[PDB]
Amino acid sequence: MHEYAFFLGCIAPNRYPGCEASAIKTSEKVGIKLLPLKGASCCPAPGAFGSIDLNVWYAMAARNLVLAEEMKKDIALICNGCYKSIWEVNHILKHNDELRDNVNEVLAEIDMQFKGTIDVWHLAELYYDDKVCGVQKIKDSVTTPLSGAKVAAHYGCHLMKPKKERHFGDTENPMWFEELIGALGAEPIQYRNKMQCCGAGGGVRGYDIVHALDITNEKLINIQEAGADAITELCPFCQLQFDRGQIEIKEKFGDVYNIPVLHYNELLGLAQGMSPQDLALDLHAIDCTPFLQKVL
Amino acid sequence: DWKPQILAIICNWCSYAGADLAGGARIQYPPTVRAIRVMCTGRVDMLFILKAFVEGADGVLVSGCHFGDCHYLEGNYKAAKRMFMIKNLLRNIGLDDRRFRMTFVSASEGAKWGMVMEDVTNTIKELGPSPIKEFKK
Amino acid sequence: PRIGVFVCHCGTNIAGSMSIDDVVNYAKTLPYVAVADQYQYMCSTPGQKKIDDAIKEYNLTGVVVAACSPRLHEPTFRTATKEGGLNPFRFEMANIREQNSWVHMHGMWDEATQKAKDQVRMAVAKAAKLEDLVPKSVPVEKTAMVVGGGVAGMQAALDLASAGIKTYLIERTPTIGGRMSQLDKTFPTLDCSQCILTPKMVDVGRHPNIEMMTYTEVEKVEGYIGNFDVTLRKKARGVLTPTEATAKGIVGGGCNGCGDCSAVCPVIKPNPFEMGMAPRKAIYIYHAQVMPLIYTVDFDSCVKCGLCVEACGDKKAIDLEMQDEFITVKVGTAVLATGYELFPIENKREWGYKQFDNVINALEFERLICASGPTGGHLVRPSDGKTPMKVGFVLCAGSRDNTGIGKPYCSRFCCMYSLKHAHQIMEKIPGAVAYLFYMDIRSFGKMYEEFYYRIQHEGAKFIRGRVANVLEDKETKNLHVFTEDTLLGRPVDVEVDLLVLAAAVQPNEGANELRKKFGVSASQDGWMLEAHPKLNPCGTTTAGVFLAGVCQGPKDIPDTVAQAEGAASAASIPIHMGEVELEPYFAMCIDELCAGCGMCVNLCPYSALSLGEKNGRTVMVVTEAKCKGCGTCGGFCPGGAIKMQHFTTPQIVAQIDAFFAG
Amino acid sequence: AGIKTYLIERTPTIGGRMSQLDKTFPTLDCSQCILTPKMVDVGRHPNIEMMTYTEVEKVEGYIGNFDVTLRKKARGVLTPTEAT
Amino acid sequence: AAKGDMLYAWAKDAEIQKKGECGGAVTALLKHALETKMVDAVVAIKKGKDLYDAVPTVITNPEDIIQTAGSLHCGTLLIPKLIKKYLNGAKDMKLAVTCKGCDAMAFYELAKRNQINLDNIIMIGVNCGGSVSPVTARKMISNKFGVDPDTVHKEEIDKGQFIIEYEGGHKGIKIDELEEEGYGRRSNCRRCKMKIPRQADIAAGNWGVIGDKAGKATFLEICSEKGANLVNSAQSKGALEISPADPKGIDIRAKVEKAMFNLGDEWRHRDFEGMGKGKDRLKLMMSESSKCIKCYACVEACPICYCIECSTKKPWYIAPGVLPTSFMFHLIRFAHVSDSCINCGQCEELCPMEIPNALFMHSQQVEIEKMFGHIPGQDMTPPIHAFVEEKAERARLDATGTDSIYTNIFT
Amino acid sequence: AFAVHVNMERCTGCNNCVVACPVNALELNTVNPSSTDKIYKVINGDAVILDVKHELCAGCGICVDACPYDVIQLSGQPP
Ligand SMILES: Cc1cc2nc3c(=O)[nH]c(=O)nc-3n(C[C@H](O)[C@H](O)[C@H](O)COP(=O)(O)OP(=O)(O)OC[C@H]3O[C@@H](n4cnc5c(N)ncnc54)[C@H](O)[C@@H]3O)c2cc1C
Ligand SMILES: Cc1cc2nc3c(=O)[nH]c(=O)nc-3n(C[C@H](O)[C@H](O)[C@H](O)COP(=O)(O)OP(=O)(O)OC[C@H]3O[C@@H](n4cnc5c(N)ncnc54)[C@H](O)[C@@H]3O)c2cc1C
Ligand SMILES: Cc1cc2nc3c(=O)[nH]c(=O)nc-3n(C[C@H](O)[C@H](O)[C@H](O)COP(=O)(O)OP(=O)(O)OC[C@H]3O[C@@H](n4cnc5c(N)ncnc54)[C@H](O)[C@@H]3O)c2cc1C
Ligand code: SF4
Ligand code: SF4
Ligand code: SF4
Ligand code: SF4
Ligand code: SF4
Ligand code: SF4
Ligand code: SF4
Ligand code: SF4
Ligand code: SF4
Ligand code: SF4
Ligand code: SF4
Ligand code: SF4
Ligand code: FES
Repeated sequence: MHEYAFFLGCIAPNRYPGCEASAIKTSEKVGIKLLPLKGASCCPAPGAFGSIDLNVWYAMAARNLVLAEEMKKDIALICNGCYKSIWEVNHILKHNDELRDNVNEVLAEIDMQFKGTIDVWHLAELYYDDKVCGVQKIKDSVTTPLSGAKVAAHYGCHLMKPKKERHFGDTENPMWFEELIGALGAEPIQYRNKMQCCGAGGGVRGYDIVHALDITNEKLINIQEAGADAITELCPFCQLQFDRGQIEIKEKFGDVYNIPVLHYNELLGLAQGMSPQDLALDLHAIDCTPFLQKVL
Repeated sequence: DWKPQILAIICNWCSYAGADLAGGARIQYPPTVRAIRVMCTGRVDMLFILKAFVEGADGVLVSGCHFGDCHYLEGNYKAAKRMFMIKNLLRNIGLDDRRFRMTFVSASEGAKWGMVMEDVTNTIKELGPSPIKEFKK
Repeated sequence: PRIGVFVCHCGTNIAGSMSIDDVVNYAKTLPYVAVADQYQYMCSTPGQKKIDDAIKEYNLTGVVVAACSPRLHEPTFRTATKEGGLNPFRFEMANIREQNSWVHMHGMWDEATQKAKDQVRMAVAKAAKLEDLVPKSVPVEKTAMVVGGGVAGMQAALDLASAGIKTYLIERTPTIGGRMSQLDKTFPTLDCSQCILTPKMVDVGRHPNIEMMTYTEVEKVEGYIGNFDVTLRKKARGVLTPTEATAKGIVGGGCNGCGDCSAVCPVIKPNPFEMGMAPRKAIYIYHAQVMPLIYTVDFDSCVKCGLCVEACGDKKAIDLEMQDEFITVKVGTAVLATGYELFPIENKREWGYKQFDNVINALEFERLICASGPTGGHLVRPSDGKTPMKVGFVLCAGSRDNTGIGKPYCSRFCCMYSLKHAHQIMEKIPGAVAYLFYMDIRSFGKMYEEFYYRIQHEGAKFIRGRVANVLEDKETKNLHVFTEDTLLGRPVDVEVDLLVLAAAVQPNEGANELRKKFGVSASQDGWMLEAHPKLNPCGTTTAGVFLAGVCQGPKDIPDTVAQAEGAASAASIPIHMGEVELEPYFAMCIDELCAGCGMCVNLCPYSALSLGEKNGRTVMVVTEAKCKGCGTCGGFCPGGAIKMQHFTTPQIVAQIDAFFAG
Repeated sequence: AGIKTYLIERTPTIGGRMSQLDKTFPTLDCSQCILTPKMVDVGRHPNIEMMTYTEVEKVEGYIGNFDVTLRKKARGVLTPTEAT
Repeated sequence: AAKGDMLYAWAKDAEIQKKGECGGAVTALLKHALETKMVDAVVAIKKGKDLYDAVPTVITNPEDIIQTAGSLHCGTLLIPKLIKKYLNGAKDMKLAVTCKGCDAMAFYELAKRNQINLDNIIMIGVNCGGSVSPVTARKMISNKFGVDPDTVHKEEIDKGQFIIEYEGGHKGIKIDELEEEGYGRRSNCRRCKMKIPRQADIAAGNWGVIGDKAGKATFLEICSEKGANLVNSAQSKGALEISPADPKGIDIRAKVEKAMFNLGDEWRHRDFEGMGKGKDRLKLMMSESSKCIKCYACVEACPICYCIECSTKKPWYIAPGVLPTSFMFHLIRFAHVSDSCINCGQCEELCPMEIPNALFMHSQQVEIEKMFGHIPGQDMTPPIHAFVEEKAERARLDATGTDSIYTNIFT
Repeated sequence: AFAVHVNMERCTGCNNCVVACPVNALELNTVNPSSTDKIYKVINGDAVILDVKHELCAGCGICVDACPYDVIQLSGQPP
């Protein structure tokens, strides 16, 4: 049973707690142990906080990293934006000496040092790796087939891009996340421009809601045209955009889709037999009941 | 009263070309190193280096082609093995082995030749006068 | 010994960095120096006259010139030393310009003067110990080899043969012609590309002075400028030419190219000439215009069914049990003309080359548009066989790219061939529109700008924007090309029926292996390197090897042919003379110091050293022709039994001693 | 290659535009410096009849024999050979 | 009997078996080879005078090898260089040579450099726990043992102590105690670790012989097919008796060999740190080497020095008449020999000026060895500079993790 | 020489994959046993395949047909 510190940023615990609950339960069912991070905070959200000040972005991400450093554990994440912040600041401060120095003399005011001893993983990346739980182990753990459901994957942008800074391979047409959805028994479908941004990154969600919603609506149109019955995602930002933004699209525009948006951990819980009440699917703006009728 | 005496033995086909290119491009560096110009660095016998160090070279530099880029297919592998062994001998006779180094400078690296010149001069200046000159007496 | 020291000013390039007067007075007070003197331009005729007058007056044994680099002016001053009654090799330079002045210009003058005095002292010390050498002259075999049967190889072979030298033309493939045989029409003259080549192919096939050896490779090369012992692998073609059949005893003949064999062969495989678009049997020719019309058998795919031999009948041209024969050929010079291949553009995933059906590259487009190709010359969509009406051309596909996937250089001809293809589609399909997504149209050659003007006049759309990514419509299989029109200032989404990628070119497959066999180095770009990038673009640093064609860097057919004839001329220079002088830097074994240990023998890359019998003692023997003067053996030998002719240990040690003299 | 050659130049010196160039793209070599050896080779070659400051008045003939008439413009100064 | 067998061997001839130090198997094998005409001569050590004088001897009469029987512990000489100089390198005649570990290593060094013919030479190797200089042994016996040295009959190093047999009885003193007091084995013998010459054709010793044969049997290890043939021929013609060795004997032979390795390591340590470090080692080396009077005994005695004319004799390296000679003289030997020094000690012990040539050279050799991984004198592996390899050179440059040869090479 | 994969998560230790494998049954149930190596052994309650390098299986399907609650997947394609 591999053990990881569970970073747990802002949106999953405070808006979609079923995501974190299913994360812990399903990760324990497969051979992974997710340990609470002691006093972790907002990973300085890369858009809304990196746009303001890169130095304080570095300092806060480094503080989050040195918490798990003192814990002597590897970070595990469930958010693409949190992955950007944590993993990328870890990578930058493992190689840039003057930035290490600057962050260290900022952190020395709170009796705290960064040395760069741990690694950062996304939970879906762990589920895909073969040393850690693999696709076959996920298939083994699945107990409810979830058959006869068309499911559209949204990769997001901060997990895989830029490919010159990550290690997940092709960004033009990846299929790894489609294999994790196929392990659950749901057939993943392909839609036009599947690698498009959801529109919520960089603080655009806050600065220009209509612009962000138009970017989201382009995706929703493509997904409905494909014929999806739900949208899996690996990011609470993207889930919030696809969930709230459907309501804001219904009100600001006149478009109705009613497409449930679920984190992959929530689908994994559904596959492994967790209850909809135990997943808190009532906390989503868009009702999941048609999808539950199909897969149950 | 003291100026470092550094001697370089540079091959004709990459290190002499690189030094010439640095000169042509007008890259300045201090005037402390004087060169010998053999055809390949395979020509460099160990006794050349040891003779330099016993005459009183504060430093010795041997510059040649990159591995795989010798004009004579493999003559700098022989030189590299010889200079590794020379580094070992100087350490065990108690002379400071950082007085000697072997750099691989291509025909197009005039800038790198200038940087090598600067770094060799700096290192020998830190090290100081060689001890042989007073140990002889 | 009596040495003269002549210090050049180089026209203030040296006098503006040091004190030439002080250097000259120091040279006068140096030991062994008879005369020291200075001049403004020692490389000029008054400078050589000054050297010669000094030699005659002062009875000089050797000459030291404190001037520019030896790599720049050894031949000049060696010839000046010869003219004057000395050996050319009693001369030594002291580089006090490119290694003293130009690097110690600013704010440091007496330091540069001291460096110059040191360099002059070391040069005088070496020259006081130099002695007479005579360059070795070696005979040159009167044959030549041309590796590559493309336009550059064929032109070089024809040029050498018509100059009268017997020539070998080695081609790995069963036919000569190269890429130009695959081209359909040629920019900017729009001539039938294959047709222009056909007379020249016939000339090569008929020339009595050319030994055309197709379907053959170069296993190994040893030797030098004089004699290159080149071993060739005659791959098992499986079919006998009439000459070989008569030699083996079959009077009725060999292969006449009737085609019955391929009419009955049941195996069907892709044709590499047609870039895989077209079928060909196990026994086959690339196209109907191949020069040796001899019908290779593909033994990796033949099932030995024996139908081909029954079809061939009494001609008996097919030998299904043939094996790779090896031949050793002695040649005087060699010309390398290996050409190029298209860079693998499936690595650029944003342009769905392998993943979308209707995305092709420019050689596949050229085969699709040729009238002899898999189609009847009709461009049709690969996805469904329908005629396109909008065609996009992605220029710079994988080129001028610093991301590590593509090539950082320009492929030279891809702007021109994309213009040609746009013209061809707009004239062959009525109402079709060509869109060129370009980033610097490069029409630099003769009539190229006029060709560009004419294409725009016929109505190709030029959108200045590098393509960002390509999406495939799920149903119509149409391709959505996304970029920005940089001049218009807006993003665009052009939906085309067919997308053509103008991919970069790279050195052919196996070219690095062949150039390592011949001893040629590579460029920064990865192409074969030339002797001097400006004034010698054909010859290489290894003597007797010359470059021709795209193998030295991408070029159009005109530039390729000019380069090929230049290489043929350079390869003919030593063959016509019949003599060639080697540089007397050889190793010479001193036998009554050799102990016969034999340890130096393995230190020679060229195998110039061996153990032999002289006066009962086993001593080492140098093949002075094979030696190249590197000095590895002579730097090894513990007993000092190997002497390097112009860089002897006493000379080098005298230089070291003079450096430490104060 | 061994053929006797005439080199006609209208100007008093060989070299051309490259002699006027200062440095050469893309290698940034001293243009005049790289040219200096080859000029010396041309001036010393026994098989080259270097005729500077000379023009071609008329040409008649064909592939076999070209009867080319040259105008040796009045240089005003004698080479050592012509002086002797 | 076959290339790896470990045997007990003694001579059938009772007189040969008495005069052998152990069972006479080296003298029975040499006698058999000579008289059955495997070999044309035999190069062994005999006493020329008192047992402190060891004289090499080429023997062709099979009647003279009984005089060669017995081991002389004061025989500090080296045989293979004599075969190259005065027997034409055994290029035309077969020989059978009795040799210690240093003499086997020297055979292999000279055969690498093509100076002898190991196809012709047969090497019967003996175990060696150390040799004493004859004059130092005399002073040892006069002072520490309190005996007149001319009284001694035999003397041997057995169980790490120096047993002498004189008229009156026998005595014994620990060799470690003697070596602390300033006597004992030679310095290079204290540092030596070539205890069982497994590179020879046969290895004979008194280690591992236990029980009823503790002084009348030789432990034989057959180390090659040539030695197997010699042994089988001798046993069949009946000049030598063979019984398979005792497993307990093999075990304690291994243990004594391992303990000798550890002792050699300890002496290597204490000597090499006794030389100093940094500029102190340069003043030690330079002040010692300023004594050299250029007798060239070190060059003429070294097995690795095979050059017709030494570079130390060339006027551009060493000034011919300047007697307080340069440090270049010894730098030229460090450069040429230190990569393959077999620690024979001949250079140290033949120096009129008492310069620690072997100590300096071995101090350099041990870590040229741990750098390049080349053990001198074991087999036909070419010297490190006579065989340079492309892949290995890449490997040592990459291991430094650096673009040059400057640093990150040593710990 | 195929590859068998056992889903440890639902293996009950029933040992009917060990008893039913005809390569396991070679040692004790054959006259003059040829090979005595075994694919499965139930260690700590779940079936462990000792045949790591996929040399002894023969794709028989006796073990896939034997497990009561399907948990053994047989791969007929090269690993
Ligand atoms: C799509 C496209 C269109 C083009 N259109 C034009 C055009 O319209 N006009 C124009 O002027 N140029 C055009 N070009 C460029 C033109 O093709 C080249 O200038 C020309 O072909 C160079 O010929 P080459 O002989 O140097 O090389 P190649 O034609 O490639 O010939 C090399 C030959 O050597 C052989 N060979 C390779 N390696 C070995 C080996 N190891 N041993 C033996 N043989 C070997 C190959 O099989 C081949 O036969 C075009 C290029 C492309 C890609
Ligand atoms: C500003 C500039 C910079 C350049 N820089 C570079 C550079 O960095 N690198 C590079 O590679 N190229 C460069 N080039 C191009 C380069 O100059 C040419 O490629 C090259 O000079 C061509 O030489 P040529 O012998 O053909 O012509 P020219 O050099 O012009 O030589 C022609 C010669 O013929 C003589 N002549 C003319 N008419 C007659 C006649 N009727 N009878 C007798 N003699 C006659 C002329 O006097 C002249 O000596 C540059 C060009 C320019 C204009
Ligand atoms: C200096 C020395 C130290 C030794 N130390 C040990 C030890 O610690 N442990 C051990 O087990 N064995 C040691 N031996 C070997 C020991 O003597 C063997 O047990 C013995 O050689 C067995 O042979 P043997 O009695 O059967 O034949 P022997 O009849 O003894 O034959 C001995 C042979 O050795 C030759 N010989 C004698 N002196 C020398 C010499 N100085 N150099 C070379 N050859 C010589 C003789 O000529 C003869 O051919 C040592 C030998 C020597 C020479
Ligand atoms: S010889 Fe060299 S330094 Fe002297 S004038 Fe000529 S180019 Fe200048
Ligand atoms: S049938 Fe025979 S002669 Fe005719 S093409 Fe085939 S091989 Fe040649
Ligand atoms: S043997 Fe059969 S498969 Fe081969 S070429 Fe002839 S007909 Fe075709
Ligand atoms: S020739 Fe034109 S299309 Fe080809 S790489 Fe250069 S700029 Fe791009
Ligand atoms: S020249 Fe030197 S290395 Fe070569 S065989 Fe003679 S002694 Fe040995
Ligand atoms: S110098 Fe020596 S090693 Fe080099 S090519 Fe000549 S003989 Fe061979
Ligand atoms: S050096 Fe070693 S093998 Fe030679 S005598 Fe001394 S201890 Fe014995
Ligand atoms: S043996 Fe001693 S004195 Fe003689 S040359 Fe060697 S070091 Fe000098
Ligand atoms: S240097 Fe001395 S100790 Fe080393 S092998 Fe030579 S003689 Fe023996
Ligand atoms: S020191 Fe060197 S040159 Fe002198 S004999 Fe020994 S190996 Fe030969
Ligand atoms: S398939 Fe057959 S042989 Fe393979 S493990 Fe199962 S029962 Fe055994
Ligand atoms: S038969 Fe099935 S449940 Fe029983 S041990 Fe085997 S795999 Fe497990
Ligand atoms: S040519 Fe420069 S190292 Fe060999």
